[PDB]
Amino acid sequence: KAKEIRNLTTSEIEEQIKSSKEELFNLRFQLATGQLEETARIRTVRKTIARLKTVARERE
Amino acid sequence: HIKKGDNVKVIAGKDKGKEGKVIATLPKKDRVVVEGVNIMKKHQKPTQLNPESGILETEAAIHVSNVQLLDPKTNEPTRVGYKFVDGKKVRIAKKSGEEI
RNA sequence: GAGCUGUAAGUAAGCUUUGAUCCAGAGAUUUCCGAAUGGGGAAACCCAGCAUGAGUUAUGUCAUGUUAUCGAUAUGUGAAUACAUAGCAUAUCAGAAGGCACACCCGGAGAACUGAAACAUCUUAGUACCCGGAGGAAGAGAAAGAAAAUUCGAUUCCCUUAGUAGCGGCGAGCGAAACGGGAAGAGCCCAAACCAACGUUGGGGUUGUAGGACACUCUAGUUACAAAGGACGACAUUAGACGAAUCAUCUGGAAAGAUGAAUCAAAGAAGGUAAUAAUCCUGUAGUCGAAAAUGUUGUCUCUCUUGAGUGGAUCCUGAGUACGACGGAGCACGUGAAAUUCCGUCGGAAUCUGGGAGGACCAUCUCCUAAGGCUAAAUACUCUCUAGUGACCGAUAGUGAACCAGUACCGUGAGGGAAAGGUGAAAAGCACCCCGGAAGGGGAGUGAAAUAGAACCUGAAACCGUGUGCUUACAAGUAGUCAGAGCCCGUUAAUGGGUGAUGGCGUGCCUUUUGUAGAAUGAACCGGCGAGUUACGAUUUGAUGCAAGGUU
RNA sequence: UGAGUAGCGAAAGACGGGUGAGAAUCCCGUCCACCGAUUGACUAAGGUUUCCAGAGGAAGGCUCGUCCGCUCUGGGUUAGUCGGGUCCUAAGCUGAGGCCGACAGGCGUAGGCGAUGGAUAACAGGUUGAUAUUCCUGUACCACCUAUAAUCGUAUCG
Repeated sequence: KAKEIRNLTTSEIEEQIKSSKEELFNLRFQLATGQLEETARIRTVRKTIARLKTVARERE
Repeated sequence: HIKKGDNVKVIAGKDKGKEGKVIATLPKKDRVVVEGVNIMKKHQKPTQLNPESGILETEAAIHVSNVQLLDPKTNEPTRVGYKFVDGKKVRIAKKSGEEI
């Protein structure tokens, strides 16, 4: 239900960098050491990346 | 079809005739839980420290084909239909045309 | 239209009436191996060439494109042969490849065991296996035919003809066709004579009741063959939505049962629901419904496109072909008196007064025009999809497999292959106490039932045990039978039941034999499974219908 | 059933002290005995986590078991030089174009693939419950890249 591709294509590639590298990567470290609660936050960021890539390939 | 929050009357079973509110519904195997019927005795957590205090009793799920809806004007167990008078599909009684 | 994050319960963190999870249509993504195709290779791995780009003062390392072979058509195409056919060079094209239903269909190649009571001709059999090419069907197909009637008019398939004609060490055995009755049923394009053009394009022209070229006046598209591209409306497939009618009282843990009164039906199919439901729940009869994609079928559009009589002084109508001898094969037909069709070798015709066929061959008389090429329907089959049926199986059965099976397991390998379903309506899966290190038990609780406690429905026999009523330590035993004291119990109630001191008579069972206690064979014991069947023909009996008729 | 019958797979063990419900069999100590061109120390093939630590005693171990190559839960393989590839080739295998053959296919030139051989830069110590030419210390060598100097230039690369 929550779509995050209302923006243009210029700021779009900036979101795939911020969502994956600074957000999805940090949550995997805190899970390994045993410091992260709210484990459902991982599946949310995984879909935010996929929704961004679907619209990018769709615009062609 | 029985949703969560109605006022049904039990038709068959060891606790038939009584009336209660449907608090939970298990639509996969078509089971409903009615507040006041099917009490079970459960020896909870032998090894686990609740801290345990004895035997606890809650309600057990009853089959959906044993409870029936009630009528707002006559208070009797009736079937249901669909009049479709509203844009959304409404549910009406069988003994009368009022909404359930 | 309110819950949900599979089997699979747990503990966690979250999403959802601002429409989650789910059910259909169309899209995006799609690591590596595999025809695997840049090179290599022990499949799922290793090592590279070019083109920009990311990173560095710089080399190393990454990312995305691209580079196999053969074939076909363009261009450089300048060899040993001077001029020029070979080699080479690069650029193009949903060009080819490799799979699956070991079913069906054409073609190449091609056994044996077996039957003949041996065996070689023959049969099994052009069957099994292997190989190639396909298709949704394939193959066949528009008379050089079948016939003998005053004729029929492409092919294929089903009944009958008929176990007849015939073939056959005339042995075993093999085995037709036409006529007739039905399903289905449109037929057309090339070569040549000829006419304008440069061996070549187009017109022209396609046959046996003889056709065309030539001469004289003149006048419907069937895109499934027939030449082949496109915008062109109604159903149909792929998700679904409504959908009539019952209440009470007894027994029970529980009603749908029984006993009472009632009500629906174009709906009394079926399944579930604490037990057996037309009216409790999914449904059924009957109506309605499609964004989007794919089908089947149309009305117009678009693309093709002048129809017939008269005409032989002169031309055309398929050549190393038809056919013959020789060696084989195929037609029911084994070389026989073998016609009619094919293959290899070598000879080798005729040109409408023509040529072929009518079971050697000749004559007459009839029917038909070989040597180029296409063609839908009735037919065969099922790895599948969807909706249903059974005097079919019910866990040693039914597929090898109801089960996480082609899996444990067994072989270097090709390959071979099992065993294993059931607690209860509902986990409500035994809190707590006692012995014990545990395991397992004794109570208390849950439940209608716990000798229903997950090694969980019912629980047979072999076999292993614990008690007791009669009897047995001087006796020679296929272990029973008939007679019979004593002792001990009391029946489906009758000329009763259990035990057996002592006396008579008595060498198991089945196979196979002139003959078996046999020292002839088979069985350790118990349970389950385990062998004259069905289809099509013939003959003889009983029954039933009709009768010089009977029956499809 | 045979039946509480055969067997329990070459060999020297004894005692004291611990652990624990339970010890001829596990742990520690002492004495005694066996092998020692090997019953010791390294490695190739092959096996594929059997290696280490803390827990467990139902089944497996031909007895017992508190123990284990068994069970459960967490861990453990570090390379420019050591072995193999980015190097070379034997036998053999495969082979563009070609030759042959009812099909399938067979043979073979150029060219490839292929070590058990030829070439090729590192040696001493320390350290952990499990790794060492690999990690850490000490001193070296080799292929390449860039930036500065001797010196150029008929140098120079083939």
